Amino acid sequence: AAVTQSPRNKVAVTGGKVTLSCNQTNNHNNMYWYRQDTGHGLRLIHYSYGAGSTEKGDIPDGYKASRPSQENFSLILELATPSQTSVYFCASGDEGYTQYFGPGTRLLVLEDLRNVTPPKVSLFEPSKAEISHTQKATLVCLATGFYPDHVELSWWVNGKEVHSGVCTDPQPLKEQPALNDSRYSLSSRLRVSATFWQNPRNHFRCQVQFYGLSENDEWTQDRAKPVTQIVSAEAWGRA
Amino acid sequence: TQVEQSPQSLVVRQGENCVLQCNYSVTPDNHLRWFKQDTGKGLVSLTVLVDQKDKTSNGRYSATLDKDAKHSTLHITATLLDDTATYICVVGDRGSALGRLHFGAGTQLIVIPDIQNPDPAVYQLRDSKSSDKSVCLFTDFDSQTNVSQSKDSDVYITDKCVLDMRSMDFKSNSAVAWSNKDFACANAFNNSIIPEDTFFPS
Amino acid sequence: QKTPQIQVYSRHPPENGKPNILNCYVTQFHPPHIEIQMLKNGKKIPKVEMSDMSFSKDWSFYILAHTEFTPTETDTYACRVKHASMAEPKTVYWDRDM
Amino acid sequence: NYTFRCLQMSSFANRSWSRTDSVVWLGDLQTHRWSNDSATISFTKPWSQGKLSNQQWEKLQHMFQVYRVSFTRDIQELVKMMSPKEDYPIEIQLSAGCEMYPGNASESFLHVAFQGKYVVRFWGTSWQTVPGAPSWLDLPIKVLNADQGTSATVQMLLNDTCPLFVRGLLEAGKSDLEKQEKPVAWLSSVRQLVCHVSGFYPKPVWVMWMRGDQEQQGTHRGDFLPNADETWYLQATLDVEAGEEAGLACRVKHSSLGGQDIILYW
Ligand SMILES: *[C@@H]1O[C@H](CO[C@@H]2O[C@@H](C)[C@@H](O)[C@@H](O)[C@@H]2O)[C@@H](O[C@@H]2O[C@H](CO)[C@@H](O[C@@H]3O[C@H](CO)[C@@H](O)[C@H](O[C@H]4O[C@H](CO)[C@@H](O)[C@H](O)[C@@H]4O)[C@@H]3O)[C@H](O)[C@H]2NC(C)=O)[C@H](O)[C@H]1NC(C)=O
Ligand SMILES: CCCCCCCCCCCCCCCCCCCC(=O)N[C@@H](CO[C@H]1O[C@H](CO)[C@H](O)[C@H](O)[C@H]1O)[C@H](O)[C@H](O)CCCC(=O)NCCCCCCc1ccccc1
Ligand SMILES: *[C@@H]1O[C@H](CO)[C@@H](O)[C@H](O)[C@H]1NC(C)=O
Ligand SMILES: *[C@@H]1O[C@H](CO)[C@@H](O)[C@H](O)[C@H]1NC(C)=O
Ligand code: NA
Ligand code: NA
Ligand code: NA
Ligand code: NA
Repeated sequence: AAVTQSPRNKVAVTGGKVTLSCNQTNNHNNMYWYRQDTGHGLRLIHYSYGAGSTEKGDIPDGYKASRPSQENFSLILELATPSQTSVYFCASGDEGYTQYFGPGTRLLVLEDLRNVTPPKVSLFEPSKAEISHTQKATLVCLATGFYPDHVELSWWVNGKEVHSGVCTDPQPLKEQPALNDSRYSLSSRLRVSATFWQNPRNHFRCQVQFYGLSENDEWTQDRAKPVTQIVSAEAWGRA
Repeated sequence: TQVEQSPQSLVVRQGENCVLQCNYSVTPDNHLRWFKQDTGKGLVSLTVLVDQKDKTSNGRYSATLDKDAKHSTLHITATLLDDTATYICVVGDRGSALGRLHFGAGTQLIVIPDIQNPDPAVYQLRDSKSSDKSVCLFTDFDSQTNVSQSKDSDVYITDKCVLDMRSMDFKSNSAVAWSNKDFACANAFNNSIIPEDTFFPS
Repeated sequence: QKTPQIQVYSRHPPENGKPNILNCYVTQFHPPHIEIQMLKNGKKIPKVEMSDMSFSKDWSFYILAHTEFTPTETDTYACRVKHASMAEPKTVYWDRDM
Repeated sequence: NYTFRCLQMSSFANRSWSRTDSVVWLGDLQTHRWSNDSATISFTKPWSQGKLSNQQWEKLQHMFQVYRVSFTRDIQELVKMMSPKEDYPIEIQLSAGCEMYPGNASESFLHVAFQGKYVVRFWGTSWQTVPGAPSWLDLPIKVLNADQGTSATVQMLLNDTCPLFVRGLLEAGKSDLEKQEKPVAWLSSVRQLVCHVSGFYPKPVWVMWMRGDQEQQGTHRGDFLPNADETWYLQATLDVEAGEEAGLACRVKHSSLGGQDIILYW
């Protein structure tokens, strides 16, 4: 019994309209919206017993809800505030007690968008010394220059995502830890066997999904519009 | 708040057991569920307890509930690195959809991994496109080494991080350092207490 | 909303001068929200005990009001009931028989 | 051969105002009271705890305390599930308990009414609607029957706990249940004559008008009306022509009189 949420990640400005949608094909009458903030458990915002029903939960203030159909339950933030920065979870269920949860939706609400900037990505190829000393080959990927910190980094080998051998920094470090709205940097490693890296038919790619502006968000600055986008870097194996 | 979890956080070495507590004041108490949540991720259900005195298992997870005491524990045997996660206690106050779920704020678990055969080294890696740029990779150091932010402001150094090469049953720590503005890999980790037998190649 | 029956009656046989208890029994009403007063000469009696409200097999409600009283030649005693089912309050007088 | 009744009434006026009040009967005698204002169930007789120990009573009262709060929130939450179909004001009534027969025999029941109409019972191992009930109640019934813990609890209340408790009540309350109080009668007129009979217990009584040894078949009995002290009141009226009130008497038979009936002549 699966439940999906969209968008999975979102950057928004104070006063903007944000809609978080949840979709559910289980024919469950009942749907539930929660937010998770650090040092609290999940708290109920709104819920619904069927199409056209919406009920206030424990912390409804600032949120409107919409159940247009049995499939879709939406959480509408009409005038977004920074206090609505959080991770939002949706769930569904029938008459039983079990609530089946969606994968979550990260929302950051900034005061202003002036500093929003996508990353530069660079891939660093393994050391010949590492290869000879360990029979292992470590690739490193750097995402730099980005604001805000909502990025999802991933490794792909021959068009398919890899998790074995990966580790990514649990938080991005700041580039100017002095300055207020400082840009971030983030590193990741993919370690593989030297023979696998030496094989020149293997194509390696580091991908950063950056979440930023929408096509509808206004942009007044001279530089390119810092939209939600993918930036990546690429290399082939070699002996 | 009606659901309290202890400890707030804890750190253990791979292979060790740990116990996680949940105490609640919720009335009535139909069932109690334990969730697992990896950093930036969803709620995976581990188990659900429903009887007055109950016990459940799920591989290396086991759990208990005593409703009289309003107490649950979750035991994790032989912890692995994947157990690094926030563990969440939830109490449902009905046996139907009329119920509300009362959520604990979670216990943060960190598992420190066992590095069997350390080979600490600092390699230089070149950029695929613009090969004059570079990074320094400090790797294969064991879990008794800390990595420290650099002395210089324009030099960047990341925290340590463990990767698991699955099919080889091999783990290894690593950290990366880089800087544009005379930066070499010998000088990179001056300001960390790095091991004595570290391999600096060439 | 069905109309409340009211019945006024004394516990003991009424002798003028002799202390006694007067009962007002309000039955066959719903919903249960009801205002019951017992009157002496049209004026509200102060110390009126109420039984707990309950209902019959047919799900309709009933309640027993009572109070101490001393009958005379001249004094009138009543039970006045206000409900949602009636436009104006219904008043049943104690016919000195009951 | 006595019936034990727990009667509950709950009024929900809007979404943020309700009350639940109970009284309990064993035959026609009140054994308990539990108003919305009180946190605990009050005994209305010395023997209302029956043969239960104090710990047994505390545990049982505790369950009801949980029920009352849980009941209130569940109705409110069920009204949200149906709306806009059903709407406040809502009155819910429960009638539960058991009838006790000789041997070790008893039937238990749990009947639920909505806006004055009997719509739902607990039967066997589940809730079900009864004949005549709106079909929209199928959603509530489906939701209630998902709760297995409530089901097991109610089954044990009805099958076991209730008959046990009542067998103990009958033993402990034997003296009040078997009391005998004498009727005192008096006459009056409006022609319609009136024979008032008051103060008697138990409820069975015989009241007729008599010219000597001839039961005036025109006698109309009224309803049994309660007195505050748990005795009964009844009046028998006869219609008659003025002039022919000579010779008429009222005869009253009752178990408390022990053979010597009351006869009042006009
Ligand atoms: C309490 O007592 C009730 C019966 O008493 C009645 O209801 C009370 C609430 C009260 O009002 C009383 O005054 C009144 O007399 C018991 O209810 C019976 O329970 C049995 C077993 O749980 C039920 O049998 C089942 O019938 C089903 C058909 O409708 C059928 O699906 C079931 O068969 C399946 O499961 C069995 C295993 O149990 C298996 O043998 C079969 O092969 C099949 O898989 C099963 O036969 C009766 O329907 C209930 N009787 C009535 C009249 O409803 C209740 O169990 C009892 N509870 C306790 C805890 O004591
Ligand atoms: C005073 C002397 C008494 C002597 C003792 C013997 C008396 C015998 C007579 C018994 C009287 C029986 C009364 C029956 C109700 C008892 C229910 C007890 C169980 C209970 O609390 N359940 C509630 C709490 O449930 C949670 O907690 C328990 C443990 O405490 C379990 O863990 C359970 O799994 C969990 O869910 C439930 O909340 C329950 O739903 C309460 C209400 C149940 C009920 O009375 N339902 C009546 C049907 C309602 C009809 C719907 C009509 C409607 C109206 C409007 C809109 C929609 C629908
Ligand atoms: C709810 O009902 C009560 C009693 O009828 C009334 O006094 C009150 O004004 C109502 N409250 C609301 C919030 O509508
Ligand atoms: C009935 O009881 C509950 C809690 O015991 C309370 O919150 C509520 O106000 C009470 N209702 C009335 C009408 O007094
Ligand atoms: Na971002
Ligand atoms: Na690729
Ligand atoms: Na815990
Ligand atoms: Na009702």
